[PDB]
Amino acid sequence: GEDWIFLVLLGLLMALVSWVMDYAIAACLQAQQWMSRGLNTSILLQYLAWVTYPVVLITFSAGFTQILAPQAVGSGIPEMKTILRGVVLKEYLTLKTFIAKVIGLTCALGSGMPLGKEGPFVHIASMCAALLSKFLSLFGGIYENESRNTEMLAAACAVGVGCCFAAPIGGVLFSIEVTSTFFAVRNYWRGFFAATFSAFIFRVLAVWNRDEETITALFKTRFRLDFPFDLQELPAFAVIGIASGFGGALFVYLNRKIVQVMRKQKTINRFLMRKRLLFPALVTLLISTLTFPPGFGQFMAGQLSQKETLVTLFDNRTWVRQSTSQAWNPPRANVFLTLVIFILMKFWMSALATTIPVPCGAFMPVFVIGAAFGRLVGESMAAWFPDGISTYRIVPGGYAVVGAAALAGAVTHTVSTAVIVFELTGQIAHILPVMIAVILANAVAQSLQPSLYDSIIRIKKLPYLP
Amino acid sequence: GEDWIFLVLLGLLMALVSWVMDYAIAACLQAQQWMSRGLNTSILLQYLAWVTYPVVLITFSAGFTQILAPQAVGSGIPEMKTILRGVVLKEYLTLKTFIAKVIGLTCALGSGMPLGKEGPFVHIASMCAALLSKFLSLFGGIYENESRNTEMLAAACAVGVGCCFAAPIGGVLFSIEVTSTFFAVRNYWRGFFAATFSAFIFRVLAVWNRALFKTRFRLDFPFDLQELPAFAVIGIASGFGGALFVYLNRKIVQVMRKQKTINRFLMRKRLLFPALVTLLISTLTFPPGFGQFMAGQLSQKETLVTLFDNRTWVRQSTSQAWNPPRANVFLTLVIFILMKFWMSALATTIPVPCGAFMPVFVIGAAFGRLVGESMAAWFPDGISTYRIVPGGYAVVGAAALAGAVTHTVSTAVIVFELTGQIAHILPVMIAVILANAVAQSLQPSLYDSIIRIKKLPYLP
Ligand SMILES: O=C(O)c1cccnc1Nc1c(Cl)ccc(OCc2ccccc2)c1Cl
Ligand SMILES: O=C(O)c1cccnc1Nc1c(Cl)ccc(OCc2ccccc2)c1Cl
Ligand SMILES: [Cl-]
Ligand SMILES: [Cl-]
Repeated sequence: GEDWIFLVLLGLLMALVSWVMDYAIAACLQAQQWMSRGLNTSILLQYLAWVTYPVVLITFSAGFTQILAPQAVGSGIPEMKTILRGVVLKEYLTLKTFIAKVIGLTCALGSGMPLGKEGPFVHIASMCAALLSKFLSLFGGIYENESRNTEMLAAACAVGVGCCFAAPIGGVLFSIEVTSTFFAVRNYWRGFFAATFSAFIFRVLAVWNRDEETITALFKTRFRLDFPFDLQELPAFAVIGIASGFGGALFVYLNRKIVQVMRKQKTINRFLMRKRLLFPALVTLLISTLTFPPGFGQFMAGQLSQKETLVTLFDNRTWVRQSTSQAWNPPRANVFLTLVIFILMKFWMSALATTIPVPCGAFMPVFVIGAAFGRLVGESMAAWFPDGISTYRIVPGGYAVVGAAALAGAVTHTVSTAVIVFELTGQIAHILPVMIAVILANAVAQSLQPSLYDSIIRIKKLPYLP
Repeated sequence: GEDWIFLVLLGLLMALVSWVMDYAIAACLQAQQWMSRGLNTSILLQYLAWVTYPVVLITFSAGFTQILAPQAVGSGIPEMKTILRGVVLKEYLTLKTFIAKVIGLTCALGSGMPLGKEGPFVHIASMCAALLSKFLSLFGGIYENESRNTEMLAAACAVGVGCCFAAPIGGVLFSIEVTSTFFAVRNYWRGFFAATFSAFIFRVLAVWNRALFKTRFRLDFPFDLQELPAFAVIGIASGFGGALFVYLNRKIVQVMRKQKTINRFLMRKRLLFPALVTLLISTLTFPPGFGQFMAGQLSQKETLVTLFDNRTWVRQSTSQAWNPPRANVFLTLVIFILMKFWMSALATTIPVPCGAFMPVFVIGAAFGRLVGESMAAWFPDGISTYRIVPGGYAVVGAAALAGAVTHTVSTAVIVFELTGQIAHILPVMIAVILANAVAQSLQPSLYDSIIRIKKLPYLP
């Protein structure tokens, strides 16, 4: 069957495209730190370099995107949910939109702005499906139909999320929850088949490389295997779920409220529609200025990238017991204050930064806010019970995994975040805690606000089935 | 909200029912061992006790089923697939059918017979859902909607498979793949909710009155990239074997229909078929006789716990059962595989409440362990500081053959929750995908094959 040649080529090309983008994003983030370490000659020369380099990468991302393909701003998922519902869009799967996203996303993330890649990876995979089916001319000529287009793009959304999180089953399951309302079991088998082939290519690349480029071997946790938690502390993992449900409902509300204000302020909007590159540059300058380590970044671990922040929050050691915890315990504050200020600052910075005219997603931004809030509860438990909830003392890094999944699930309207965190953290010992928090987060988030992508659909005035 | 009160109570009742049944099955299997070791002075009395005890339990299970509810016979997935397509079955969700499935399955599994409970748990959970939805005051001709009822029967399949395997996510994904053609996202959220409340009650009971198959392999370099062809061969060979099982089951049912004089002779004296097949299996399972050459002294749980063992056996514990003084590990695994294959295809046809997942999962574990131990014999120092892990190949082969028989891929998710580890994920998915690609090209699912055999409303 020709469809099983299509799905191995769709799985091969998205693994290469993901690995090439990740190599280019890392080189951009490393150059910021090298430049800072070089320019320790004066605080003003170090500050000038810290604010300038992000603003140059974001200004180039917005300008280059506007020149090739103005359709390439924002996330794929809220359009793909309408393309699979049978609605044609103007230029969306064309090679100019591919070139615009692969270059424009690499500059948006390499700036060090608080931005995700999931929605963009769903669009880039769908463009690989479309452009593949024409480069080898499988489409049009031989009994081809809109049904076969929708069936090949649905497996591409599954490969898109699967390559993003390095989570081959949880990516297939997440794609179904966000793009669809009924899914064929035959389409879940085709997603699972192509996702498994993308996973195989990542192991070959990682074996040919020095390491997994996904730090700590794809965020692999190293907690104890025996008595990792007690039934006496299930009431704490439940309060993470509920609070993450309210938190994710506020994030989606605030992001829509920001866009509605920029549309309602018509005089400023007319000025900015002439001055098209001004708004993305000013937002980048503000965020980089507050993240400046010698000024205010010391109270937010501002010197860390988004990988480095999450690798630190998932450590097996306890911080409140009297390697990178040093970024959370500066000479002027304790770890609890630094967690509370990081949570409060990253919340408004991430609801704002995702509105700017660049290719960007939003899942890693809410995943790290959730991990920090989970770690705040975990260290607070380890401080209240210093030697046992007897003999088995508390493990705060396992509370961070539960908070990550619970806030990401509330914002997304999803339960496959539970499956992703097992494949990602490399362990299953916290399964019951994760599933209680994730279902409590969804039970109250779905009672308060739509999903993030359903807000983006209604903001963009795409055709909506509630 | 009435839907969450229902999905809490359904998660509580199926977990309580599952626990009381596993207590009663373990008691019946302990009685067999006590009675056997109490007779170690007389081989003849020990053989008489060994074949009589299971023949009595099966004869009672068949007889008690045929008195209360003949519709309670066999695996309940094919009828639930048919009822979820909107076909009506007469008395298939009633209290007589429940009592017959609960007691009949307890007696059928409390015996050495190669039977499972996956299909019976899908039926028992659907009876709990019917009884709860009949009990609650929102029952009546204004609100007994077929949509409401079909929505809860779809969640009850997920609770039943979740309680069966003790795999709360994998049990929802398997229920979708076997009972449905469209994965509705709103019902996959209900399956996850109700499977969570059962997993909580299971741990509360595991404190106050005390998955079970948890493994302890390396976290560092458990397999090399040089080994993926051996996990692929397991998937390919597991595709042909999983197709052969569905064919062999159907041929056995067609032959007992075909031969008219034998058919009518047995149908007049209905208990002679389940009694005489139990007697032949028990006679071959008798340990001082032939049974030592197929580990006949272990139960199904005790067998599977030895197959997932973290040591290599071919280096040259209950796992000694695979190496009697007269035969090695390999010969005992090959004899086990071939004898269990025909015994399980046959035993799942007999007139008692029985499923078929554990019998195929165990043959896959022995076939996987056989390939793992072959690799560990061929590569004594690694494919170095790192040696091969044969118990990981047993997890791969067990996941692949259960997927090829059932036409599912979510046996990959089940195996990580059972084993408590996710390090073998790439090997498992490659073996499962090869096993389904090879099997779907040859035969229907075991459950579709039963729909054809039973002349139910098929839909390819
Ligand atoms: O931060 C860095 O140093 C970095 C370096 C190289 C490449 N990417 C980096 N970061 C990054 C960002 Cl900004 C957004 C998304 C993301 O996707 C995977 C993922 C994994 C788990 C949860 C949620 C998303 C990654 Cl890995
Ligand atoms: O054998 C015993 O000593 C035993 C004692 C008490 C209760 N059950 C026992 N066995 C058993 C049987 Cl017969 C059928 C099904 C099953 O579980 C579902 C499952 C679990 C893992 C893999 C694949 C299926 C179990 Cl655990
Ligand atoms: Cl992301
Ligand atoms: Cl079973």
